[PDB]
Amino acid sequence: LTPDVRNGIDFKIADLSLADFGRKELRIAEHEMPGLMSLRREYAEVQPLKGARISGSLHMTVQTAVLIETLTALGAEVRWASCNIFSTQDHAAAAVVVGPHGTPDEPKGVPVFAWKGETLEEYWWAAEQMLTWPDPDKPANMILDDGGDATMLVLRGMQYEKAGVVPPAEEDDPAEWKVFLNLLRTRFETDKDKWTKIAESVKGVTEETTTGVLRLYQFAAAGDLAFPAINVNDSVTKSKFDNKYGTRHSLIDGINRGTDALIGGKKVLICGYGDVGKGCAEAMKGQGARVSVTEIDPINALQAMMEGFDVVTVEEAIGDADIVVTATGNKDIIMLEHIKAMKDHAILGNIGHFDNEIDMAGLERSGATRVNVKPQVDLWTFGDTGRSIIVLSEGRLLNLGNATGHPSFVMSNSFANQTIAQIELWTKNDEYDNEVYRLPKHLDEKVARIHVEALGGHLTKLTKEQAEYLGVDVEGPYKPDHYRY
Amino acid sequence: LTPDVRNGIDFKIADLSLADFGRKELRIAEHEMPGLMSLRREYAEVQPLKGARISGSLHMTVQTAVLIETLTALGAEVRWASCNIFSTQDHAAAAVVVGPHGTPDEPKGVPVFAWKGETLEEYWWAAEQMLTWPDPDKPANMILDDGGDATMLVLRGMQYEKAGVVPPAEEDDPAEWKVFLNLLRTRFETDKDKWTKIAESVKGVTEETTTGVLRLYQFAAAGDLAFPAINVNDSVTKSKFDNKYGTRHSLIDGINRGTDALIGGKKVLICGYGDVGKGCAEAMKGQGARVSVTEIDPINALQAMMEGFDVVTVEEAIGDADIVVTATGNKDIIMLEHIKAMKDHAILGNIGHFDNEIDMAGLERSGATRVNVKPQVDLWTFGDTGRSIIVLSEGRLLNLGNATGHPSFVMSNSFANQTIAQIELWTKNDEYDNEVYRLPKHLDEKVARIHVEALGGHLTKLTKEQAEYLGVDVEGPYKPDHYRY
Amino acid sequence: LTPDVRNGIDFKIADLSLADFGRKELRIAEHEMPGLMSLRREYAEVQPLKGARISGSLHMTVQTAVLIETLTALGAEVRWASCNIFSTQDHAAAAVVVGPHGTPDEPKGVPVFAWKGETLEEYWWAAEQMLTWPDPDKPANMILDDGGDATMLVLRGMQYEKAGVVPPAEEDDPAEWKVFLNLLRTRFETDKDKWTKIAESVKGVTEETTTGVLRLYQFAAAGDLAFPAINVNDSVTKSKFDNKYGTRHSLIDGINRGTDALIGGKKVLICGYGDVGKGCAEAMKGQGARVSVTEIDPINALQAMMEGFDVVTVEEAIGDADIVVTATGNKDIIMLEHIKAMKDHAILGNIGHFDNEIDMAGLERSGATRVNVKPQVDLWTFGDTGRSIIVLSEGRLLNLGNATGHPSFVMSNSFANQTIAQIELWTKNDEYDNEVYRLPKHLDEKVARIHVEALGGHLTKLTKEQAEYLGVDVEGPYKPDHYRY
Amino acid sequence: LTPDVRNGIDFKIADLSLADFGRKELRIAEHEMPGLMSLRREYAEVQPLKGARISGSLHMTVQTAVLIETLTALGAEVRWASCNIFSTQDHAAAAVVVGPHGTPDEPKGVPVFAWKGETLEEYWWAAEQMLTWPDPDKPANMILDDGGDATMLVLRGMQYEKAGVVPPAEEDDPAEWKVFLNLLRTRFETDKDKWTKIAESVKGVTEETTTGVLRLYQFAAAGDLAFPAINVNDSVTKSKFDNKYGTRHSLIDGINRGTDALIGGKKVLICGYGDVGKGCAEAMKGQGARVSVTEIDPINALQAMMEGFDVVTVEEAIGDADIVVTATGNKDIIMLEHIKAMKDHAILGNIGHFDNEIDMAGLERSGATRVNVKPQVDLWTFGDTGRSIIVLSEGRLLNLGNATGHPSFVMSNSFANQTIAQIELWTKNDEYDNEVYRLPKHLDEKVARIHVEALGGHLTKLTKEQAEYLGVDVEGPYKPDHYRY
Ligand SMILES: NC(=O)c1ccc[n+]([C@@H]2O[C@H](COP(=O)([O-])OP(=O)(O)OC[C@H]3O[C@@H](n4cnc5c(N)ncnc54)[C@H](O)[C@@H]3O)[C@@H](O)[C@H]2O)c1
Ligand SMILES: NC(=O)c1ccc[n+]([C@@H]2O[C@H](COP(=O)([O-])OP(=O)(O)OC[C@H]3O[C@@H](n4cnc5c(N)ncnc54)[C@H](O)[C@@H]3O)[C@@H](O)[C@H]2O)c1
Ligand SMILES: Nc1ncnc2c1ncn2[C@@H]1CC(CO)C(=O)[C@H]1O
Repeated sequence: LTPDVRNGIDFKIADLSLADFGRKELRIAEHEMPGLMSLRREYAEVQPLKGARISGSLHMTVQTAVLIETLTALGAEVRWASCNIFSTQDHAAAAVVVGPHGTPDEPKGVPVFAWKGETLEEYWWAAEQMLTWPDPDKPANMILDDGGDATMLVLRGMQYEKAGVVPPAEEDDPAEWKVFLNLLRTRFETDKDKWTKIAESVKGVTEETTTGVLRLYQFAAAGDLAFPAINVNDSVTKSKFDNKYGTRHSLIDGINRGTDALIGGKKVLICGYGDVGKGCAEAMKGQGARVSVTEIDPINALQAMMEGFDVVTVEEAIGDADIVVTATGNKDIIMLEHIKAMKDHAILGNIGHFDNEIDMAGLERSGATRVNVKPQVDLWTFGDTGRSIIVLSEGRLLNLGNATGHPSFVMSNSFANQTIAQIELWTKNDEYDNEVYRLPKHLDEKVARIHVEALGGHLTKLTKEQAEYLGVDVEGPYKPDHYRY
Repeated sequence: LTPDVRNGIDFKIADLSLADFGRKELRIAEHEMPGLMSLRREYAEVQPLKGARISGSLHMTVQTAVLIETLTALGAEVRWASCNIFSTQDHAAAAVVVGPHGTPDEPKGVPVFAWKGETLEEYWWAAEQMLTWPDPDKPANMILDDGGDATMLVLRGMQYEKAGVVPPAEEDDPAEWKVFLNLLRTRFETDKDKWTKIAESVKGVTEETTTGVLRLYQFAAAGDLAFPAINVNDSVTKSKFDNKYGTRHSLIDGINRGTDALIGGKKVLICGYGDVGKGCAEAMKGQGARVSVTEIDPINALQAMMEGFDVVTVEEAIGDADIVVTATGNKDIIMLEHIKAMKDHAILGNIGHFDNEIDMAGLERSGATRVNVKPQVDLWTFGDTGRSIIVLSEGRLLNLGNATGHPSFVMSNSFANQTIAQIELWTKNDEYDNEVYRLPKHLDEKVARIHVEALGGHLTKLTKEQAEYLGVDVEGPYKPDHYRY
Repeated sequence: LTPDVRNGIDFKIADLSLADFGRKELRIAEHEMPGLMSLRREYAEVQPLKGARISGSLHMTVQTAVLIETLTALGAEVRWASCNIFSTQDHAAAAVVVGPHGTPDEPKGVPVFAWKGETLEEYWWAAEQMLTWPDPDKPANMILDDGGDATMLVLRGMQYEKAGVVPPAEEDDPAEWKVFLNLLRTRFETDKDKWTKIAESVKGVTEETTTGVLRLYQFAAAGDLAFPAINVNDSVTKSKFDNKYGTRHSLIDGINRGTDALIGGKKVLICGYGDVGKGCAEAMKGQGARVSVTEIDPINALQAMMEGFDVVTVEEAIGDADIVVTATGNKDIIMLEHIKAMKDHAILGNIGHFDNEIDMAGLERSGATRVNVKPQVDLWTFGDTGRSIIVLSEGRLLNLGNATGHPSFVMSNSFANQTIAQIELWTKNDEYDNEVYRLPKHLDEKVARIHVEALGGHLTKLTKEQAEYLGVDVEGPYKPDHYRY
Repeated sequence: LTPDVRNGIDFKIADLSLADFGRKELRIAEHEMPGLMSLRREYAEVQPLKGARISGSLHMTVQTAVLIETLTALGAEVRWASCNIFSTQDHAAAAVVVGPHGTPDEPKGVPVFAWKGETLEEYWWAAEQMLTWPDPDKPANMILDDGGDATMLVLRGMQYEKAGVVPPAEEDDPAEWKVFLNLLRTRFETDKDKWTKIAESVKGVTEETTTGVLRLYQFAAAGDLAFPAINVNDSVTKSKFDNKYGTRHSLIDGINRGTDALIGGKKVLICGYGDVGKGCAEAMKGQGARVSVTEIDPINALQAMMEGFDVVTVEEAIGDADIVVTATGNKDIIMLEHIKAMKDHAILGNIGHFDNEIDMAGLERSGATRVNVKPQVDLWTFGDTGRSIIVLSEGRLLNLGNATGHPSFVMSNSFANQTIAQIELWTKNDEYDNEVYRLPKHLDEKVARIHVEALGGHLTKLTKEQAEYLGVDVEGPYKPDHYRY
């Protein structure tokens, strides 16, 4: 595995000749991303990210391409990889390397190391490529992360360097961990302070998703967070719109392309009822499914029941479920005994960040036989019961695996928030300690306002007396800090 | 007006002979309020509220009666009044005075000053009764408030005593403000220190609703909050359940009893899309309404659009609305000009805490003529256009004015939070400063767990491995502090 | 029991002084009933109902009152009674007897024999009063019927007159059949051809509901239909709108006023998924209920599954239902064995035409004890289990018994169909045989058009080319005769 | 163009090597089509279609593949073509040619003339191939039709042979009409009575869709219906399930794959509110869209209003619509003038049987310019306004053109009906005249029962007393002939 180089740009992608297709969809997406397009306009003169060297680890989609090109319009240099082995849209990756005025023979874009259907070894090689800038005097100085893999590589890397050794993996370790440690160990043989130096160069990280935010909280509580982080997941305009309405769009899209199964009339088990599980349940309910929900949290469980759903355990419900979706951000939700309990020709997938919600290692070592139907759709048969289960995307987040993830208008919210966070952390870096921050409410309301306007909504303007009555400025922010929407 | 006294209990209510009917509905309600019944059992031996003398200002309904009888079961003495002129359920008021083992001839319950259809003057006389305990050496030492009227009475009262004069009112003050000052001004002529003594005796206030919580944040900003306060509105199990799913139930109930108007096929305008407006929109949508929404907050506005509703102004939409509902907690939403814009036989109501959302003073002074249809339903005719508007509850919150407010199972959440807050504030008073607090998450989780259990929900339990992965205890709390559900 | 007579009108109602309150709601209802009002204008000069002496058996509500004064506006003379012992709105009965221009002292309306809370004896008495015109040479010449009770009295009465004997009642016959036969037997002692002469005078019947229609098909198949009948239920604008959307409104209204039980979060069982069951399920779903459905018809069952509802038997679901509603038009749906299986404080009600959907007779003889809570709400308790059930309206149709039935706007559809059917049979009587007929499609479209317009719907007009391509006239009808909508 | 031949099969498909993939999807579909599988078993020994030579014109999808191998399993020979240029799934075509036991090199399936993306020339050539059986001598004896193109070819073809002349194309009128006449006139040169003889030979036709049924009523009314026809569309289990629920599934799938446009928050315009329009509205609403509906029929319009949708004309709503879908079965819905009024990047599509709902010919002549994005997705730009429109599938039914059409479980209803009608007409042919017939109710109930059971629905069985009460047999049918569900 060696990078391709064309016109001084290193990259590794499926097919550069897809760029023309990619560029057409990027141009359509620009129309549906008023959040990103409005920031390009506002900040074009300013060039706020001049001097930034952004290493981004985030699903390489059409929507992420509009994000990358917003960061470049604003002055940044970037290097990119996908944060999932199946989530890259190859036409979009091609268009990013080529750029808006380039061609396949004369590319003018940025380094991308991403393609749909990477191996675990390829996935971590690409991550390192993305994190490794060409000039050893000029390493990465910002991270843009989705799920924390980039942050993990730099932070665990420095840890092993400081300790003089990369540990062995245990044989019972998850495959991906073994792959990951192998990369660190191999690099340690030839370069002894790689990750330490990169960690000292990173000015901040912006983290897009619930799972990665959890991991940041875990680093920070260990005293191991080496630079400022902005939790972009928990922008109101992100968590409450992307995780919820995005999923409401793209869950059924993933299931449609993977299976073409009728959803109406089917028993559907959704595991977890946070923002993700809420959109799942709503999408399924809208299509005529009979939905039940699982939960550990009594508050989220009570919401599920008030929304018309039984709240049940996997053990009691799994045998009746026509479709099973894991939405928890936890591990060990659907174990091999659960999968063996499923009815014949039931569908199983995961829409949480990591594949470990489903016991895929157990199913693979089970003695069940695998028949591939098409990309990211496998029929698994158990010889002892004779029952076959359809598994989507090998357990990896199925909306991006089997379809195209959330729609542009939704990602416009999430990516306007990331762009704002990148701009804040870069230009105002000396206002942040080595802690996890969220964006102020006035910026979340700014992102909302752009999208209401684009949809044709008419906001009401408070009169002077009304603002005084509420104790707010006419221009916001409108809600107290703990307000939950 | 003078109180009635029977068997040493002072009260003022419509009809003590309604006690038998009241008791029946209280007993039914006990079955639908596991949150309150669970607290009675748990704290029965402890008697945590022994010594408390709670002045309660809160809609005197069946649900409130079960709350009162929880506080007395747990050791408190109470005196009660309603926080709205139209919200009392007379049978429930009678049952509280009589108590579970009393009769109308031998009552064994608590002082209540409340009936449906109070005048403004009577409303404020009753609050004064409720706040004035019989032994001058043993004044109120706890307030339980809904909308802040009791708290306002004590704090403005003490303010004017400290100043040595009660302000005169301006001719352009609302009627209710004039009434309120008249009360304080009258009492100050014969008792110069009444409210100061009460204010010093009060060890804390618990506050049930958004409007009241705002007024608390406004007092604490002014240097003027004399005792700790718990913000019960913003327990997750209150705001996200009472304000939303409560209103989903009781908005259409109030409209039904008042008008029997078909909702399917009608255009409905909901002003505000916070928790209350969300419930409103959801109920109306479920009945086949064509719902549009008004908002000042682009985040809430963007949620409304994502839920299938146009976001519009009162100015553009008012002429087309079959039904108009204010849900803002703000004032001056529907002014005289808007009411005159409304189509013939359109319906107008408020479900926010105070009647000032609608310009009732302007309508009553306008020269429109009023025909009363039935209690809390009035038909107003404008002579110049010839159009008639149906107004519900004279602008007072219509769910409680035209119907019975939220159902028992919902109030059980709110009132379990209220009871917990009373217990915490009473038994641990020294741990609190003169600030607004919210309950810790683990107590909101406790409340939710009781109700999930009661409905037949089955919670999943985290393994030690899962809990470690998530950074949580197996027993909660399960979410970070800023989690919005 | 003896009729009152006042100013030349015989009647028996609760209270004439309710006339003013009734008249206000009648005038409000007129605005919500453009189907009826349009007909009054269209047929004002024509007087198509001159000569007609109409005996109506139909729930004496505000809506029926506007139907009555439409019939009189078009020339008819009427006599009225209700078709249910709990469905009369006493204020509407008073306004009908009084008239738009009468007073309680000098009434100028029509004979009404109806009040809320009739006994079975009083009910059948009133139905005889309604079918018995004062001049014996001018008997009833038309029937307007709901449930088929008036038609049954006339046709059975004649049958027993011809047989020379009214047969004794069987011991295990329902209480009401015993009362119905008493009425006939007692009248037959003194008047040997009363019902023959009325049945010979009746030119036609119009039947407004599914149950009455079934009985008309039954009479006609025995060769006992003495006059032509119009099936008004099966007009598209009746069945698809009244039975379905009317019920979506009034089912939850009845349950609210009777119990104030939270619907969200609760398990609800609907028996039957015809138009009524469909309306029930949708209402319940819209409020956050977890709905299951029972059915004998696999077509209606498949629809319910496609609509997100488990299809289940009474036996499997009864134990866990919080609310149970029967909507089948059939008998013996919830038997005593089921009621004994129900959970503590579960709610039981019927919304089909007759109370025999529920085994009330079994419950009354079971040894369960009854506590009345308020009118049409009874708590029944089994000492053996200690569990209690709330029964609504003694198993009588709960929407009209616990609330006000369907809203004016919906009833406007049904009652325009009935007015048109009355006109058609009266004026074109010799065009009909003694069979059951449905109105022609263009008259259904006519009724629909009126209400689309009233709601602000904008119809598109076919071009000449389009209408030719579809094979229809620009003015309709637009659908083939078997079209199901 | 010339058919391929391998191993005694003539065919014309994209690629035989796609058989393996096709066969996997076919085996998955068999599990989702219990209506078809139940019929294979029921009639396996009987072989009811022995002797039938069926010419089927129907979208060549995985579902139709399972119907084809049902017909052959039952003793028929078949020849197949798709009824739309874009709706063929190429891998299903290959699996049908190859058969369940053949190889790409020695196929053991049946003749198929179909690929995704035919020209109008190719479509009509394929239609002729499908209708022309190899033995002179032994021509088609059964037609299975969808849209009525096959029937039109046979019946109009005969009409010109009786006249002795195929008329001139003309300068204008549709481009497709020209192709159709061209094909006929070319054949008339060499074979003077081809179509007369095929028509004489055809015993009956089964017609799958509303549009083709309308065209049958048009032929029959002319007196030109040459053989018996079964109207399959209007089986209750077809129209109320396929047209409504299948569309609810496949409309958003089409739009998703074509555009990935967010549906939530967008204004959507659905033209027509019959079964397809119903399903369209419901899908969009479930995804959070703001839906409006157009109609010519006041009954259907009144339904849409009661379902929460404004009823509007194209002219009033076109300017603000984000997405526009035609679902009428009529022509000239969205004319060029409308397309010019649409907003920038609005999406336009048709889901009715034919493309003429949308003025494609006017668009193509208007001077707007087309950029192809990917197959069945075109961006058209008007240089005068600078605004662009996305058009799906060149205005052909978008669900099959941009995705996969309705799911197998849905198609299992329609295709069980089709198979049954084919058995009825083939085995009981002498009992039918040259008229349009619908299947009896018991057969509809039969189909629904299979799917209810498949989904785990549990029907209740009437007692003998209940069935007596309703006037029905325990085994059904349960409803009167005119019942609308
Ligand atoms: N009747 C009841 O049973 C009941 C139940 C709960 C709460 N309440 C009361 O309801 C009110 C609202 O409560 P909430 O929890 O929804 O509060 P909230 O703050 O969540 O929602 C109010 C919304 O109104 C909007 N708003 C403010 N001024 C406006 C204006 N001029 N026009 C349009 N929108 C505007 C705000 O942007 C906000 O999102 C408060 O008065 C509260 O005490 C009543
Ligand atoms: N794409 C698919 O998978 C699919 C499935 C089933 C049916 N169809 C096709 O869809 C079309 C519609 O089918 P249907 O079963 O809903 O028919 P339908 O007759 O039940 O409904 C069509 C509706 O269009 C309305 N309409 C007609 N002309 C109109 C106009 N100018 N403006 C506004 N509204 C108008 C009619 O009043 C009618 O109610 C037919 O072509 C049918 O063959 C397609
Ligand atoms: N039945 C009911 N009993 C008592 N309180 C009720 C009821 N229904 C709603 N509420 C209150 C009213 C309010 C604003 O004043 C709230 O916040 C609530 O929770």
